[PDB]
Amino acid sequence: AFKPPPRPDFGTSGRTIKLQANFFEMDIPKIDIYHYELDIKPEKCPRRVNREIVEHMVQHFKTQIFGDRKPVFDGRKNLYTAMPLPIGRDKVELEVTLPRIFKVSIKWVSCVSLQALHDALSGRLPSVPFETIQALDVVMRHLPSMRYTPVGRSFFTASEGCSNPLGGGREVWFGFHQSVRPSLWKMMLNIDVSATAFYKAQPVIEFVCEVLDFKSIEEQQKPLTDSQRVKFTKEIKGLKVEIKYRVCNVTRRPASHQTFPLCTVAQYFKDRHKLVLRYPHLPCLQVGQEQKHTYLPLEVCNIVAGQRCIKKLTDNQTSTMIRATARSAPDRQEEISKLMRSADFNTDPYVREFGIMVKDEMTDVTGRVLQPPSILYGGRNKAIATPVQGVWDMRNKQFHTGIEIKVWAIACFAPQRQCTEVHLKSFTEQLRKISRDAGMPIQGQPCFCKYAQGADSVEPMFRHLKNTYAGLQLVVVILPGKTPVYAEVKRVGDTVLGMATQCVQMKNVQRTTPQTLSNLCLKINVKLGGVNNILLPQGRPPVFQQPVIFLGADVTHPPAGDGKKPSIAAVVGSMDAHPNRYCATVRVQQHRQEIIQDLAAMVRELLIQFYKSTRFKPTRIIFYRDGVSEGQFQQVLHHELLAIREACIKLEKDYQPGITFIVVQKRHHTRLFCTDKNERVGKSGNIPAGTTVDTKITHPTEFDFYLCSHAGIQGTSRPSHYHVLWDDNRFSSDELQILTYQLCHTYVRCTRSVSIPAPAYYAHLVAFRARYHLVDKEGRDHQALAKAVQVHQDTLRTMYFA
RNA sequence: UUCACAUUGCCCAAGUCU
RNA sequence: CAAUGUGA
Ligand SMILES: [Mg+2]
Ligand SMILES: [Mg+2]
Ligand SMILES: [Mg+2]
Repeated sequence: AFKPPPRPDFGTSGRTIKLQANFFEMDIPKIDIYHYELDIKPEKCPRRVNREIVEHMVQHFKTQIFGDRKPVFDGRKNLYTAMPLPIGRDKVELEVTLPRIFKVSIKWVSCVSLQALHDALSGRLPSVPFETIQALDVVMRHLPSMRYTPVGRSFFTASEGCSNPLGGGREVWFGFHQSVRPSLWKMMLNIDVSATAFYKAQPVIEFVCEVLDFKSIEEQQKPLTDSQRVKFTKEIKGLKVEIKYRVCNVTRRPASHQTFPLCTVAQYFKDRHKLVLRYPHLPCLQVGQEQKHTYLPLEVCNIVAGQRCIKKLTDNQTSTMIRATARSAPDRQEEISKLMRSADFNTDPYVREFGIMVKDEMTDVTGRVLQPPSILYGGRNKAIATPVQGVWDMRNKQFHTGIEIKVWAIACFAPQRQCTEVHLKSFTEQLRKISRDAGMPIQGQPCFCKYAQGADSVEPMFRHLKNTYAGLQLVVVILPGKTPVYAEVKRVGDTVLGMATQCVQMKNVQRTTPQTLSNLCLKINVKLGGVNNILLPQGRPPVFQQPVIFLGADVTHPPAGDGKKPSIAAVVGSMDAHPNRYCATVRVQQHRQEIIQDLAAMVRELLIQFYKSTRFKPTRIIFYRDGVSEGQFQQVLHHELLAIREACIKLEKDYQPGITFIVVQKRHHTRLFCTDKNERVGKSGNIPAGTTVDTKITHPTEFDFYLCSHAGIQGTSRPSHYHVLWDDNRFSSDELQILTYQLCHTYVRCTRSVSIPAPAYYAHLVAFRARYHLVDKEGRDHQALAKAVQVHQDTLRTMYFA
């Protein structure tokens, strides 16, 4: 299956709230615009170089062509004009000299009708013509692509009149995201602010000082320590410098000592260029070809402007970045608004050429604030908790189903001197108190409590515990902060022996709080098979009247700059009618592949376990799929919808449950703000939990909505977006929106509505745990990685990822 | 490794020419 | 999840 279903209706549930979105309405003319194909030889040039080439070409060849007209260009092969050029489908070949000569061919390809775009935005046309949207994108990006430094769909520039140094030769550049989007109303310009790290365009000498912590360079006047030379080398290698060259290495010898087949560097610069070095003690930059011999003294070189820093920031740099860029929701809103008035898109000569107007104020949108579900607890009292502003508490409440803990052990890997037996005893007493209150009685002292040190001690201790203590339910593992012992505990517990473990940092043992201990109990109960709470059964949407399984799926990709690590696919599935308990599946797969390769096998496993747990076969499968961008919807849907079907088909016998396939995107560039100040919640001033938007700024024909399910603590809340790619079950907007919100209240690790539904959230936890199982380990290769993430038989059916 | 929220890191995007 | 903040 392929085509996403149309929006069935609009939601009606919940009180209204006035909102503003960072979407700016566009007025687009109803005219044909003209699309030309460009070919530039040689063709290996950076996109920015191509834009320059075309810019000169446009100025140079005006009299024959382009005379009044201002073309826009995508930096590759696509040029657009507001009026036609004098051409046929007949190519015209031009020569361009750039202060290098280029051969450029211009060939007519098509007319883009903006009239058709209007119709498609309206009801009239069934589909949105991508190519037309792409053309508008090229118009809006034309000038900023050359005026600023493009990064993704954003643009960055050095800030005028201020500096935000990060140290280490790095600094903060502020910028904005920009994208053109169709909507139920008009075309929209989506604008958000952002910031990212760039290298300071400074003398290399200054760069050296920042990297090596020299106040000034004169200290010392010796050549560098190899370690100093190595550290500097790590930082500058790959960066571009100008006198433009990319640095490929730093010499071991100083410019004075360093020679090449042609004498010394220093002497060459004395002789040929009549320059004498201030600092001939320092090494040279080797630039250009690694196997060649071009060397530049540090003193003659500048880091060239506008190079983004790709490397991870240090902890101090990160701290500085956070402080420089953190903003409340109202402050974020004002910054976007100020940016829009300053950007003045309507005096952009290219936007102007195409007769486009952009509104300078945020679009007004009405939201609805859904009512939260009630949360049912257990014990005698069977207390009901009522969320308010996205939060509830467990005070005077007991777990729906609490586990009695009879046999448990403590392993303390923190040093006895810092985490004493008194600490452990007091922590134990306080934990037992909180746990009894929660209906998860820890009915005695641990059966075993020992200090250990180092990763080598984990496996023999755990094997001893498993072999010795019949009925052992839990090992509480105390850690001295960040340590490789954690990953070893999870390797052994989750994958080697299949034993429940709960780690706790030493600092939270030495000094306990009731809220931390309570939260800890949330995880312990779940890990041991308990049910913390359930949605009030009678408050659930009607989908629950028949057996239904809820799946959450995510792929997590390796960090920036990584070239060989696998991506990790995780799928979880509900295992009861509440829905509360989940089981997990996980796979390693191709580097940076978003499509879940082995999804059919994963879903089959989950369906089998669902039937084993409930003795029902689902009549419906609700699949929440995290993190797929719009440009991947069709490709992902095609493989993954078919994989779900395949799993069903292979199980049985005309078993064809209805599938609802929903993409959840937490990371996108849509922000919503309270119009009225009295609606702003808390210090951060965000929209309230439950705020739902399915009008105005959403898709013109398809079934999508924003739901900000969580209370915003800090900064500006990201309202999660939900796009229904497939729906056999024919949900109404209301039912699916309410279902989705209720699922955000079923996440076991906290008494709060979280920002995405529990199944999607668990899928993330599963993928992250697999990554932990793979630390320093990432056909024969694939099998090794696959073995590493496979949990023990006894762990298979548990919520070990909690 | 108590937990959520937020920033970055993740598919698409972006980027790579003496 | 890691780094860094804001909170419970
Ligand atoms: Mg993902
Ligand atoms: Mg790409
Ligand atoms: Mg953190």
